[PDB]
Amino acid sequence: VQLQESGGGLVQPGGSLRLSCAASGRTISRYAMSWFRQAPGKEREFVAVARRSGDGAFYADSVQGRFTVSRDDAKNTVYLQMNSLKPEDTAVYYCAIDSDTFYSGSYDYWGQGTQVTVSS
Amino acid sequence: VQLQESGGGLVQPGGSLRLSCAASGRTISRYAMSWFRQAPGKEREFVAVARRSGDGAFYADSVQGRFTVSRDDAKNTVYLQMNSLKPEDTAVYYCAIDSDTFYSGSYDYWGQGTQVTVSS
Amino acid sequence: DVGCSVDFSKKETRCGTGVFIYNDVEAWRDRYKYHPDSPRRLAAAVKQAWEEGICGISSVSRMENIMWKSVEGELNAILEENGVQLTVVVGSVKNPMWRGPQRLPVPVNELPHGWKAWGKSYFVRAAKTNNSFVVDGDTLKECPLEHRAWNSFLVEDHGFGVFHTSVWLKVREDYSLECDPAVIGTAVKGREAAHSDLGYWIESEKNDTWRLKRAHLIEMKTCEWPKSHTLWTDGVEESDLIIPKSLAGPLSHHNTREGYRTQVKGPWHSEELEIRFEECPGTKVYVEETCGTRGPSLRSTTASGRVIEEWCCRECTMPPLSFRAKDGCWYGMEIRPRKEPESNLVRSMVTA
Amino acid sequence: DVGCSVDFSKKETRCGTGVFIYNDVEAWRDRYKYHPDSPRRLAAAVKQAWEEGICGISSVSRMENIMWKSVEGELNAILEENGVQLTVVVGSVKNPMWRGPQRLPVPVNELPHGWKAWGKSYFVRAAKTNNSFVVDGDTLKECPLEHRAWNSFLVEDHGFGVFHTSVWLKVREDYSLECDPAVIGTAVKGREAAHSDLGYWIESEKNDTWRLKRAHLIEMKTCEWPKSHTLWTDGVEESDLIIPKSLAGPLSHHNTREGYRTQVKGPWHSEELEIRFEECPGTKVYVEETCGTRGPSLRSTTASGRVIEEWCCRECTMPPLSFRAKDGCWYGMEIRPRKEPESNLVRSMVTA
Amino acid sequence: SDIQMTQSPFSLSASVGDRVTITCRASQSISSHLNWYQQKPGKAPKFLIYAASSLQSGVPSRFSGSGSGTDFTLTISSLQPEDFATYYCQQSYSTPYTFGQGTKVEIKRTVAAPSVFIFPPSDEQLKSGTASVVCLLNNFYPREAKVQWKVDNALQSGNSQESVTEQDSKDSTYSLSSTLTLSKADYEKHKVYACEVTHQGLSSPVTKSFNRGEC
Amino acid sequence: SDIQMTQSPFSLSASVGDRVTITCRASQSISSHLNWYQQKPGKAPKFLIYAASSLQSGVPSRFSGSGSGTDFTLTISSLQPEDFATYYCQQSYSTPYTFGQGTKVEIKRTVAAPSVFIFPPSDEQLKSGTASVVCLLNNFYPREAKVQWKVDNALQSGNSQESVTEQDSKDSTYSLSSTLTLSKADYEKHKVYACEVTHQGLSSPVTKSFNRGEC
Amino acid sequence: SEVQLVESGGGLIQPGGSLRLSCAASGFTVSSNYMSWVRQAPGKGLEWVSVIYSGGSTYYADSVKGRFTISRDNSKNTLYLQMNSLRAEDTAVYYCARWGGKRGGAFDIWGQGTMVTVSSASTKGPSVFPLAPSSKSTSGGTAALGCLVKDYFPEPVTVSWNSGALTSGVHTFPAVLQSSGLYSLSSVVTVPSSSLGTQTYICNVNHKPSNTKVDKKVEPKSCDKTHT
Amino acid sequence: SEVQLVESGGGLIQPGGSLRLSCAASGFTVSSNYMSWVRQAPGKGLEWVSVIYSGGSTYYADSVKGRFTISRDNSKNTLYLQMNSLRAEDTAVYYCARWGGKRGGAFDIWGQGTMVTVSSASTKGPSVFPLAPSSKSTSGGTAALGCLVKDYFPEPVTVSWNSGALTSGVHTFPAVLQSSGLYSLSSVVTVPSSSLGTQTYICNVNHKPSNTKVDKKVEPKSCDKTHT
Ligand SMILES: *[C@@H]1O[C@H](CO)[C@@H](O)[C@H](O)[C@H]1NC(C)=O
Ligand SMILES: *[C@@H]1O[C@H](CO)[C@@H](O)[C@H](O)[C@H]1NC(C)=O
Repeated sequence: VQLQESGGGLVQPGGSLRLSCAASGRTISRYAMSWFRQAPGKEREFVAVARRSGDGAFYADSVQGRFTVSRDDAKNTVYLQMNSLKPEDTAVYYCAIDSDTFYSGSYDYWGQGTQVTVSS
Repeated sequence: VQLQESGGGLVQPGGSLRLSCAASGRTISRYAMSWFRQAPGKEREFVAVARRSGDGAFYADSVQGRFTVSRDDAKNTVYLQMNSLKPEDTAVYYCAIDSDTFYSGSYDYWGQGTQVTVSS
Repeated sequence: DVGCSVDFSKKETRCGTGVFIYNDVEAWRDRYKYHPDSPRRLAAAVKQAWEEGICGISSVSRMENIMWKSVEGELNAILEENGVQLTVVVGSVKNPMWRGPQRLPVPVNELPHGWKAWGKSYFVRAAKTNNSFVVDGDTLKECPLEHRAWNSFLVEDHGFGVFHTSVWLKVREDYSLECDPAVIGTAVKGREAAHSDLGYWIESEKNDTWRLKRAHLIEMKTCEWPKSHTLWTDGVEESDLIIPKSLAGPLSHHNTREGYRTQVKGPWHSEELEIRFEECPGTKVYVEETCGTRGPSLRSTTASGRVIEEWCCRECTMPPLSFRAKDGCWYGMEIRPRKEPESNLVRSMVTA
Repeated sequence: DVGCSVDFSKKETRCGTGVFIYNDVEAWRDRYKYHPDSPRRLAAAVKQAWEEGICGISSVSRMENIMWKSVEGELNAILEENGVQLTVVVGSVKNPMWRGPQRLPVPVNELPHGWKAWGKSYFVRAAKTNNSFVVDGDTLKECPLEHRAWNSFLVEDHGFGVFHTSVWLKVREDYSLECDPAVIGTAVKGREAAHSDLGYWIESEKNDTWRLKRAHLIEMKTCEWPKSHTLWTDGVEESDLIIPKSLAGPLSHHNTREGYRTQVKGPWHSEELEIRFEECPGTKVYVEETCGTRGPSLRSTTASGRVIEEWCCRECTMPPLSFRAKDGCWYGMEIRPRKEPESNLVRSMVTA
Repeated sequence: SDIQMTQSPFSLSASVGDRVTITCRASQSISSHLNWYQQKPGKAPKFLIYAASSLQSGVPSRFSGSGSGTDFTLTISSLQPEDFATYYCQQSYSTPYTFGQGTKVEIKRTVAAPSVFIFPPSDEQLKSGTASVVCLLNNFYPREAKVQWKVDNALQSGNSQESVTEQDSKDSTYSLSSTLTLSKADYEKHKVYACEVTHQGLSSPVTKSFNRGEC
Repeated sequence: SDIQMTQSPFSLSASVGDRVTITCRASQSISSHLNWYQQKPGKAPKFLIYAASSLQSGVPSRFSGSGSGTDFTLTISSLQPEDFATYYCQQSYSTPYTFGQGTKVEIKRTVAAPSVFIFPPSDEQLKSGTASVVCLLNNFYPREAKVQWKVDNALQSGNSQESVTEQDSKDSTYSLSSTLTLSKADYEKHKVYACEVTHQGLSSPVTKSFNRGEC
Repeated sequence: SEVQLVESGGGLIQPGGSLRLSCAASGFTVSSNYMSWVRQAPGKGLEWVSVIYSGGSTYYADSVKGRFTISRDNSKNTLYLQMNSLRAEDTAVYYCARWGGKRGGAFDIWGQGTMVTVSSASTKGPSVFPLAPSSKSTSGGTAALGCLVKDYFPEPVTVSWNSGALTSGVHTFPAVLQSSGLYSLSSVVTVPSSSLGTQTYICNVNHKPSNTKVDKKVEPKSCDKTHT
Repeated sequence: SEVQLVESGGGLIQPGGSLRLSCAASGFTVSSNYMSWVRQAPGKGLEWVSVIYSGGSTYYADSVKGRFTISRDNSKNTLYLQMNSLRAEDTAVYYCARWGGKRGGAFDIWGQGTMVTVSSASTKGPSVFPLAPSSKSTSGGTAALGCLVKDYFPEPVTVSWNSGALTSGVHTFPAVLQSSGLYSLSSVVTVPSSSLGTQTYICNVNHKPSNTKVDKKVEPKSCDKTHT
């Protein structure tokens, strides 16, 4: 049960980046996965949520319209496609996994995190 | 509404006496008339109650058998027949009328009473 | 049932196969034999009924009374021949025909006598006796209605009904309240339908919805019409049936008219009655909200024969409802006189 | 309506009045020659239907389809008089005749001049174009079902002294889901009754209480049978009607049989169908709690032509229900083979 | 409309050997389709009379019914100890088939005074947040009695429930228990609680009261 | 059984100019008698599409429908500000007629400032014998939030009720209030009362607690 | 042949539930006689509900019009009643009665009956409070005392004094349904006043459904020195 | 003419009562079109009640089968719904609609609706409790405070702060029905922490049905010395 984020780095405003997290020791196809972020000296707010197939995805106000989510059950890895990045998005995007099957938001396992900063 | 007893007087033991209580200002057919007696320096003890027609009458244990009470709805009066008088019967007989149609014992009015004594 | 017909509105003509309903009410039928089971068994049942305090019978329909009258004498002859001392008296029947609480029994065995009455056509006398099995008549004070029988017969067959006209009967073994189904027939075809039996002929039509059209009655029974022989039973409330359910009215939307409540106080004391939605001669009907409430049916002519011209109703639909009889015209409850003392009005005899 | 009756069961030759209903199903094929009134207006209705986006028609009954297939020519001729460019193509029918969401319009005003229809009913000459207003046929892809019309005609009057009586149809003005009442007839007489129309003939009798006797089907509609033309509608649940309510079955106790539920997956694809309560030839039906569950109806013979001799059910009353069709004999949904797997037998096609 | 059947009296008192008269009335003429049933406590009804004058097989000859139309009567020639039960009259003319309200037949018995007792709410119950005070009447006759609750001389209504036991098998008397339920806060706001009892055998009402704080 | 309808998603959010698609369904073949309605809050439904592909007179051209078999769809090409509402599909094939659950359209502008608070029951309410504990979640998003009541480390179930306000018209926030109701006797048996809020905006559950008898 | 009617299918059910009652028959055929259902609510008179004719027609009372349905199985010789949308107001004893063969319209043969309880409350044990004797419960040398059993469900509860040793003067009142959905009853006993300070009174309250057994000792209150 | 459907006859009723709604159609005749009734419960979806065909046939949903009866009058061009044996579950907003013919059987035109509420509770006044701000109600210099309105009936209640002076940051939660049959709602306002000890906050609660007006001042608890 280990999560390792990757694909984080500096991007200019208006750029494009694609985060990727490699899950191990668990079957994400039968569970739901969510993304989180934390700016330095700030709290840990929403990024997006990827529910099981056929249930759709939900996004936060700041990230919605710009961000995009897609799961890969075969490779047990989730990808976040970022469009039109902004300086306010500078933070460590922190992956999370939901244990409860009923989508009750019970998070029990997490990853290391990856630094993401936006600046022209 | 006025109650007036009559027909009370000295009687020798074993004799017969018959009282009468002329009622006015009320229809006794829709109500029940009850008999009470109070010996000098004593309480007011139940004697007998005469309910409406078809309901029968109930007598006190002491006066059981010897006494008898009847009604005359036409003349609006209650008649009590006494048999086998005894010295203990000496007392003032106060008539009473039960206002409650359900016969809850809600006595409201009483007559002046009549003095009756038994002594050979 | 191979058959044919000829239309009257048109000239369309054809034979073929189908189902055919015949009107036997106004035609007045014809001479019927009315074989009442075996008169031997009828005699046994009559004797057994007397042993159990049964006085007389009340005829359900006019067929039963005529059958009794036609078999009266031979039954008395059988009783006299065997060891029995009883007499049967038949009299004129009056309407409505009330319900009796008793039921004639079914004898286990048959009287030990020479059974020669099967098919005997009256023409025989018997010895009169004090004890009598009165059938209808005016034998009421002799024994009140609580010791009478009612609705104990069940039609068995129609052997040779075309010319011999033999109606075979039997004594039933079931307590029941519904009229005999073996003589009921109803049908619908396009914009017309009819309900009928040996005494009732009721016609219905569609005009923005199915409704009652016309009815002709020669008797007033007190059984109830079975549902299986009824059209479109559901969705109707008994308070609206024009012919009361207690007077053998069908439970149907075809038995309804809008603006009129159930007629349970009509002139059901007559012999022949016709229900027609029309105004009688010399009378008019207006619709006003100040007219009186419902009341007993009133004849259109005074006891001396004078006619009341003006009548009012509250919430009725034209044409007005009326009853036709040899006495005259009777209106429904909804219609009341506009201006007339109640002394001159012949009130319908309330039936209870 | 003078009468014509020879009842072979009792041999009674009556002659009176009443109401008669005939069995016309067995001679349906050419009972009429229609000429729906004013085809000059039907042409405008079809043109407006084409303009609005209505590109086809799904026939409700074989009578309407034959009307189309008879008036196809003159209608095309009228189109080739004012410049309209449309070609009506009429195909064969398939069972069941499914329902269409749209309804044919009612033209506001007829065509400017179309008197060419006068004197030219059948033999007419016209031309062709690319546009198609398809009627029936294996042509869904040219006009999707979501754009087909259905149930747009009413019978105004019919009946004449001719083997083919002219029928005056008209375009309906209001939306409806029930079959046309003008050609429905039903009646009950004693212990027998029947419901029928131009394509349905259904029979019931009394045994304990009323039950289904037999039916003869030449078409499988999808309209609803009106209540007013039904006997004894109260107290019946829709899950026991032998003929499904969606396939134009009546809501009646007469339409029920004890031990069977609704038949939603019977062999409703055949051309004509007859319902009988008797064994298929060479087969027997058992009653066994261990038998299988309900399912699709199976044919008594394999596609190769071999017979299956034993069948079972759990709680059905004998004799068993069956369907007689041109293909062969079928058993009801409750009845399944005992030992032979069902996959070997012929299953009926899905209908909903 | 439905047919209404009104029985009378509600109950009557009689001894062994007397004549008892029960009447049943119908709101409309029903010919003579009337029936009588007898029901004992904890049992299904029993069938006695049909047609308003006929006796069922096995019914003792004591019972006899009469009347015609609306007014009907039931009579018993010689009351027996085993005739203590309730009587219903039913009509079978048409649906719906209605019953009568029923009449209770009881033995005559002599008038006895009710003993009045009152119990303040227990301390343990007060801990739960509710207070219940009990008023008791013991071994009294006839069953008719009235109980009234007063708090701080204030009459109480809609806040009391009463239970009546069956007639005693030995002395043929009754007992009545009335319970008044108040919240803990409401109970503490008052000081004097009283139970007033009115009965035929008491010349004047008997009142038992207690003060909150006095033992 | 009846034919059952379904809708998905339960709700969605988009900006002006987005393309939105909604899927309805039927449990069995209904041919093509499928309809669509739009209901803005506090109003009767409005009629948009019938026959699964036909557009009612007056409807904007940007609405269109499609489907076949057991699946049907509705689509909007360019979202407009005045298109915020709920959407229902409905049958007309056979009785009983049925509707769908619904789907809510959402604006795209949310979590201004999450906040967590807890309020001990007031003394006045205690005098009545009942205690209510209030946990407040102010200005949070999305509405999916879990509040668990913990007393003396013991989890609570079946004794709390929650209420959620509508979307804030300014910052699109949402407020949730959960009330825990306990009897006064029960409230005195425990010392620590806490409400735990589990929401995505919070990485780990934020626990707010108060100690009975302490300010 | 012997004739009987036997009901079955009663029990405990929640509001809004459904249940089916079965009324068997023997010695005769239900097809040829009219059949009806009659019920009796606790502490009330009799009530007719529905009837089915021998021909097949059916009629219902308004109280169950639409919610219930009567039917018979001509092959199994059984009468059925189907109940839906039940409420606590339908609690009663239900009978099935046979229409008399020849004696007018009369229910000749009745059945034993079955009990149907519609309640949402769950099993709970009683709470016992002693009715301690005092000067307010004394009359002519006799003292009144008892035990108050409250808030229990379902029935029944057996109350005895001194393990059945004390029987004279015992009055166990019937239970009453409280608005909370729980039953309550009171038991009292009358004893000589002089025995309060020497004799001990215990009430034994048992509730088999909840397996609750409590022995409560009723003695004069401490502050009441009158009995000391 | 304009196709308008107008409804009336709603109100408040006790369990077991009866009511009769009227839906008056205009611009068309109820005889030729199919007609139906539809209702919507508070905060729920949509439900179909009943239909009457142009031929006179009628159908009902199971949940209201038997109790309800749909009928029409052709002289007054009206659609009626008769209600008997009402429950609490029957509270909702009821609609009548027309069955469009040219539109493939669609609910073409609707009405404005009408409210039916089934409850036996009597009018009662609210009780105001202050949600005094404390250290547990403060976050980042912002203090959360409010007023609690409990045990009131029927709706509605208006709550304002400082006689309408304070409006920003105020959230009036929707009223919720409690098991006892009464409602309760909360109103809270967020204000700077430094203003607690100098600014006065008062909530005005008004409830017409009870004719109750309460002005409650919310202040920090005396034991909370942090704000002094
Ligand atoms: C019969 O039919 C039409 C409509 O079907 C109606 O307007 C007319 O008034 C009706 N006639 C009578 C006499 O009621
Ligand atoms: C009903 O039908 C069955 C099967 O034909 C037959 O045996 C029986 O005699 C008929 N009548 C009765 C009363 O069962």
